[PDB]
Amino acid sequence: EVQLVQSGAEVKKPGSSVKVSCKAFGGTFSSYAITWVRQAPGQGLEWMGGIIPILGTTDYAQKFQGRVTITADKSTSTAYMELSSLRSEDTAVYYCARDPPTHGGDFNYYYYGVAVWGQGTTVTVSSASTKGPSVFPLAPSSKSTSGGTAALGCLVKDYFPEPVTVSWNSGALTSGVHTFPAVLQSSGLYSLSSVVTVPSSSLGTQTYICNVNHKPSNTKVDKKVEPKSCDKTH
Amino acid sequence: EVQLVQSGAEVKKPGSSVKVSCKAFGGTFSSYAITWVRQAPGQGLEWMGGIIPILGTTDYAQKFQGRVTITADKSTSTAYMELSSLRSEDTAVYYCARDPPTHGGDFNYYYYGVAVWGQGTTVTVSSASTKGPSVFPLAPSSKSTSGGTAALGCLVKDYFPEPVTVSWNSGALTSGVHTFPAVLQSSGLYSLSSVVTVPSSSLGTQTYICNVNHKPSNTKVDKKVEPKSCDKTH
Amino acid sequence: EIVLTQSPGTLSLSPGERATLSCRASQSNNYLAWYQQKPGQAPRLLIYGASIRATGIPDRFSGSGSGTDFTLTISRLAPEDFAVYYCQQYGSSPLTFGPGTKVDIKRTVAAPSVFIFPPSDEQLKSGTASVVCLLNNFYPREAKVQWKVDNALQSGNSQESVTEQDSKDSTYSLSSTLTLSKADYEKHKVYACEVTHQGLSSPVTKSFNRGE
Amino acid sequence: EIVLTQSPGTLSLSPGERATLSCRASQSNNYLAWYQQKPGQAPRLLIYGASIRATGIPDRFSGSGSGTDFTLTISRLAPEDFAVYYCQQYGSSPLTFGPGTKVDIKRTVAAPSVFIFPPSDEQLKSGTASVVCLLNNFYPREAKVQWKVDNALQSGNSQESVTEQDSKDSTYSLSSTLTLSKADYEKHKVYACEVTHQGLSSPVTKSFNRGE
Amino acid sequence: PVMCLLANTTFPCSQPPCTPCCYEKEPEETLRMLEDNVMRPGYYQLLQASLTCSPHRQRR
Amino acid sequence: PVMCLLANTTFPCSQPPCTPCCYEKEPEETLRMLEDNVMRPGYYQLLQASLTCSPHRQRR
Amino acid sequence: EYKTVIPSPYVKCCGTAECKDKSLPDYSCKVFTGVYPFMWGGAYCFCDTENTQLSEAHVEKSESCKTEFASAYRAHTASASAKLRVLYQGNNVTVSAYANGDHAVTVKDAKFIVGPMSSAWTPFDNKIVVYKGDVYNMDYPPFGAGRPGQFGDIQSRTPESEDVYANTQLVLQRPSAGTVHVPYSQAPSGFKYWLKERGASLQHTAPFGCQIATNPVRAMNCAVGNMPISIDIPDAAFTRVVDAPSLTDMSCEVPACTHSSDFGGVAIIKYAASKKGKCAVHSMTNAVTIREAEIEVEGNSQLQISFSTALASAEFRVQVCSTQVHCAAECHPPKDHIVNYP
Amino acid sequence: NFNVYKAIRPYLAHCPDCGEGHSCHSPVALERIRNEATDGTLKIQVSLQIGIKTDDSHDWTKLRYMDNHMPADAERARLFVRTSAPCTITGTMGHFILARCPKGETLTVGFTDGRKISHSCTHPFHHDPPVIGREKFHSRPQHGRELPCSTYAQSTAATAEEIEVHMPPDTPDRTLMSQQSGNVKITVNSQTVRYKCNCGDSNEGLTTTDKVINNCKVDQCHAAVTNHKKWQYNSPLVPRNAELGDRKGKVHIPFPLANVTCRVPKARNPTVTYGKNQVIMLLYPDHPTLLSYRNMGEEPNYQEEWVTHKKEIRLTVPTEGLEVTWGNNEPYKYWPQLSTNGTAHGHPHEIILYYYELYPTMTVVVV
Repeated sequence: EVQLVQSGAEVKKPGSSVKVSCKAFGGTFSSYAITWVRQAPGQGLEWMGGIIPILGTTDYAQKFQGRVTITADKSTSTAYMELSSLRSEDTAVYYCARDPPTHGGDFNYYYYGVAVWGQGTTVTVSSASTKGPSVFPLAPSSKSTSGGTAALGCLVKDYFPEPVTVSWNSGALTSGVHTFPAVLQSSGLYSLSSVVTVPSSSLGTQTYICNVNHKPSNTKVDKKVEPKSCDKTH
Repeated sequence: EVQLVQSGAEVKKPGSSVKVSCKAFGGTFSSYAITWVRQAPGQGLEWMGGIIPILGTTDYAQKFQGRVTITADKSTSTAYMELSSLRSEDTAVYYCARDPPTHGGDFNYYYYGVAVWGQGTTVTVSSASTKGPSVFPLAPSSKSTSGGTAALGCLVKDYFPEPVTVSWNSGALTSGVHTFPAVLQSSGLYSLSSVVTVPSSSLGTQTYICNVNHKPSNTKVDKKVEPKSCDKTH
Repeated sequence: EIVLTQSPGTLSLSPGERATLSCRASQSNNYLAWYQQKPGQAPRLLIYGASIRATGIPDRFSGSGSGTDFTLTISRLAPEDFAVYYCQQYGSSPLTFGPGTKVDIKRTVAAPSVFIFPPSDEQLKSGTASVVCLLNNFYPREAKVQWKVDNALQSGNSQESVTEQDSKDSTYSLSSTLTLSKADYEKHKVYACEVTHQGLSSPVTKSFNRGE
Repeated sequence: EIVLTQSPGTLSLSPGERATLSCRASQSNNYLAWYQQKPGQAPRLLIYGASIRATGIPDRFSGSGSGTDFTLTISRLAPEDFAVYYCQQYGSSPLTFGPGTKVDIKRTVAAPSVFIFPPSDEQLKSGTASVVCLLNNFYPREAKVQWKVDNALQSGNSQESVTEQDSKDSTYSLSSTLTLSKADYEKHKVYACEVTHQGLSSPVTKSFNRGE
Repeated sequence: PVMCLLANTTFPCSQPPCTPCCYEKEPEETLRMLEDNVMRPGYYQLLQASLTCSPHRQRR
Repeated sequence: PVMCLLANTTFPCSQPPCTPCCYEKEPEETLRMLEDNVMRPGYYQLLQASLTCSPHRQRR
Repeated sequence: EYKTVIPSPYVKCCGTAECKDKSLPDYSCKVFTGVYPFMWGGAYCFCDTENTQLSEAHVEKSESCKTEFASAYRAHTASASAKLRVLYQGNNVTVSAYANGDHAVTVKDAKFIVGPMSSAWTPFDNKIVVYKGDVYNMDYPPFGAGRPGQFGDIQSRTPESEDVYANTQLVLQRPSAGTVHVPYSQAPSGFKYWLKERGASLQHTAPFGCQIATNPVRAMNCAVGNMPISIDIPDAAFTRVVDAPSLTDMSCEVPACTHSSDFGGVAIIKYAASKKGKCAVHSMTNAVTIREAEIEVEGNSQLQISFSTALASAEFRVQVCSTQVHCAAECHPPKDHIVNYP
Repeated sequence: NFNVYKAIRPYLAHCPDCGEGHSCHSPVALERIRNEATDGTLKIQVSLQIGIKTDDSHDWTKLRYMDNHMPADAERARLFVRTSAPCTITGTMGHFILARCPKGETLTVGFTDGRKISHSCTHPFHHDPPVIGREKFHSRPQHGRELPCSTYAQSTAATAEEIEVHMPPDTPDRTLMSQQSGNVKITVNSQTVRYKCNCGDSNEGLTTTDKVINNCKVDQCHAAVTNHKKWQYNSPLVPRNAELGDRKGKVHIPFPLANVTCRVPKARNPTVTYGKNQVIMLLYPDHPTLLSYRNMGEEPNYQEEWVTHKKEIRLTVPTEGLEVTWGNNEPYKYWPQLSTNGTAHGHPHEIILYYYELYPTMTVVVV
């Protein structure tokens, strides 16, 4: 299988250029018609109304340019894509790492005998400013949850950008803890959940603390966890 | 299914008797035509002429009825056996490890099932007492192989019984190691060797050692190793 | 022309055995291919149709077509085969992707494992009432949010968006945030969060108090 | 009666692909059970043939038969899947077991390992002429040891100590060692080990010294 | 053909419903589980999965 | 099944007898491999393993 | 062979069961009133009256119908094949062909067209049944109109087909006093009864000495009619009248002659010939067959030919490469009465 | 799946003849004898279960009959089946026996109870297997030809052939009730029971405890074990639970048919000698052997006889040839030679005699 690569994720503002990149390797020194497919947050695969296969002309589908302007490039193993003067709704994951998309009905045709896919990459067209979660619920309060049967855990709110750094008493708690990640909220900000869900006779015995940081900003917090089943909460 | 567990390897004097055993589950619930193959180095394999159905009677036939005599036993959820008056010719690795046969010539027939295998056992027919290993290269001086262009090796001989916990740096070095299973001599005492295949310049630096270690005699062996086909030994 | 359409709009199966996804259009001629997306992750190739097979991986998943219709099957689907599935044929004036048929691994049955958590506690400048309701662990998604706060049935006066699936469990989440004005952290002594769900036809709830 | 006659005496392959084994009999009319064994391991079930199928080891196999012939096909030899392979079908009436076929995967053909090594320096009482040579990687399987000893030819008291395949290198061994008297190499210098492999009609050899 | 059902849900022919063991957890399960969908070809794998009860030691 | 051959040797088709990227290393390989050998039912897979070699630049 | 399926009978205590009609291949059910059946520990019903038993049954194909079945065919006409030895350029070669005037075969660059056979005759009637190795001319009954206890008691369009017609006249009967059984009267299988009452196969009964086989079905080696055979021979094969030996001054003796049908005549022909060479021999009188097709001729010498006839005075001409001789002697009858070769 | 004999269990059912010429309830009740196999092997279906123990282990030494309400162990080495002399059993699994057996008007199957009583069931069953080929041979010869036949293949490999199962009916038992002080008591020995009465109380229903029903005598009450956690075959001669035919399952039934060759003898050579237009044959049948013959001409005049003892035959051989096929041998061919005692070349009374022996049709016309 052809090996595929992209440029890392981005944060952007409307009315400017984004210079995304892709690289394809092992054979494919001229691109095997790889194509800049794109998926908007959580939707079904409504795709790139822009770029179809390219390596000689910047061919798009019958939709974009009309709202927002896009193009792509044909360098050896190396398929740049430029999307420019964009708007918030152009926030998506972009999957350049794709097969030949054979253009039935106008020009020429493509192979079957090898698979090719890969990872996606994100551009975050967004209104927010660099801000950790720690200053909101986590710094002033104790962390607490009430379930009594098995629903026990912690929460994190309104950090930007990604990613979260999250931890618990002596690190070993992460082997029993389950963690439930974010996506960009409509306000331009992220929210994260993490839980220690076990029946009370197999949970009530220990003592618990939780630790969070936002590595774009280093706003660290460490705090007392008060689950309702433990006697530290009685 | 039919799931089996035997005892490990054992030692018996010539003319002695051996209650070989096999506890069963995987369903089964009680004794169910649990069956055998037993093997030695040579040109083929053999069905043991005491076991196919085991519990209508012991499975003596047109052959094996003679100079050696055996019993197969009707034990609860278990296939016990006893092999008696055994001699040098009975020294073998045994596999009480088949579920039902279908032995055509009797008035009856079996299922096809899941038909998975058990695991083996061994009887070492021999006279010797426990004896220590340190002979030929082992005791007073350094070890130095003059052949093999990318490797080096040891010997262990005239010890009894197995096991021997033989390895480089007492088992802390394994990175290119091979060890060769111990073979029974006509004295009943074992012979063995072990080696390391580390790149000649990477052997050409550190302290390197191979240790013999033997629980029955309560003995261990240790001295420095440096071979001819290596970079620290010019 | 056409637009591809996939025959199952929902499916749900235990670990093991078999699936049979299907897609249709009034023509074929140039290969459609079937692609699997795990939740939060990029697609990958499983199949080609129209006349001849291709694959990226050993033959646990395989597929074929007849006339107008094209299919994808998965064998012994016990693994991470919670996924949404698509196909496309690329060319000329529009033809596009299929809609996304989704199939899942049938978790053990349980009621909504929902949560509630304390806000910015001591300070009362503005916005510090902001507790959150989260949907968690339950399936399938016949569900909607509900609230029991200000001692009544609440809707409106909240900050709202979805969040990712429960990783070591099974299903989707959200961060419904009660953006009440200022003193509302301590006006009303009870908060309770709720689920409305057209399979359960009834509420399920959790609640907390300050220090528990 | 009959004898389960496997056709190939050895079949040598490549680490990723497929092959077919075959067994001949005039009759069977019952299930024929196929086994794999590695050295130092218990046997295990591949498949049933001659009657109708069931399969043991994870599904990368097939079996079939007609007339006199019963057969097994292996696949996906990506690991070091060297073994001896067998077929068998039980007792009561005298018919027994197959002869067994060894199967292996491609090796870079090269000279043997030759671990030539005399006894320890101080304890001459142990028999200092008792030199060691463990041998490995002679290819294919048909070999013995021979010696040059005290400038003469020798083979008596050679404890060949024959041994299994190298644990990551799928090729044969023998832990050979002469058992000989006190001083002797303390008097006579000219000595060598010979890897008398019949497939070359001649040995590969190494010669050695007391201090080097 | 297309897959079988449990009549509780359009669950496929043979799979474990929540655990192995079936009849050995309640012997009147056959009463519910094996009445009619045995007329669909895939249900012979339900007789494999149910009656080869598969508690922890039954293994591959 | 059935398999390929080369001179003194018989071997499975779907990886080369020479080291991978074998056409890039020794392009005259066909001038040893394919005198009468074109009759092999495995030749299609020998060809795919020889040229579309999945060479060390690719990944799976 | 059909099977009959009879589910455990429904017994209704204190009242009446009823029949629910269904489409199964020869479905019959009946309700019997006033039963009082016993299980091993006591009576099943509460009361000793008012009870009923609904007994129901239907026929099916057996599981044997996959392997034990007899198959009714219609036969239209023969696609006749033939296999022929020919001695061409003084050596044997085999030509395998279709005997219908189609299919020109080329071998050793001669081209052979064989047939059409001068008789349409075949041992098969238009209606056939076959069973394993044997095949019978048989006017079998219509599909869907087969009769109880005769061949076609049960009929199906192909071995796996579910459309079983069956007509076994399965009639249910009243249970005996006190017991739970289901008695029935039915015509026992007309397939099994045909396997016994079967008669002799075409292999044993057919005219014109023909053999018969069934996978696929053939009539073989019928001694019926005659066969045109036509050869197109390349000009390279013939040797010129000046290249072949010129025989002359030739004369015949017939040392011994018995009209034995096995080449029992022998004749010695003396000749002079102009050169050494291979030389064709032929019998110019139809009533005499010589064995030798060709011989070698050289110098001034003699040749021996062996011959077969029914004549009691074998007077005939032999042609030996473009050259004629007249043979004449009395033939004695054989002693042996009968022989195994034709 | 062979493990299905975990869920399903044996039963008592009615038998027309339990040894002494009387019909009785029997664990050995015989459900169907089937004989589709052309080698004459019988597949026999019986209400025992064999090759399995009471604890559901697949004990190849055991069978598990039915002692009143529950399975109980008995020994497979004492199972028998016979039809005139004893049969040899050639496969046995659950409800199904294979037998190879001598000709007979009746079939009986039997075993030994854990109490060491012996039980059997006897059914009328006309067993006389069809002949393969052209000789009524009794046992396979150690020399002969091979012909196509069919056999119940001895592999139990439970595939293609399958039978229903159902829940049992209620099991009536008159010991479940007793008269005591003018009441009924119902006794309920660890099984769920159903009961009904005609008494002055609406007491009828279901119970898992013992019970007292007031004022009535024991015959005013009826009771049965009603719940059954073990499944059963839906045989005729056991009553249905309800008219729906419900609580179903299935079992695959062992020993499918297979196409297979069987050996048959070739009758020993006839002693043959020849007459004018005749073959004379002296025949040595070891057992009833078929002789057929046909003319090889336009009308075959086909004739046959089954010969049972030494015999001499005189077959007229026409000019068209005769083909004689004796038992399972390849056919003999015969054709007449033009032999005569007369001669041509002799005096006129020789030459007319010569042509009269060769052409008796033409000579009497032309002279």
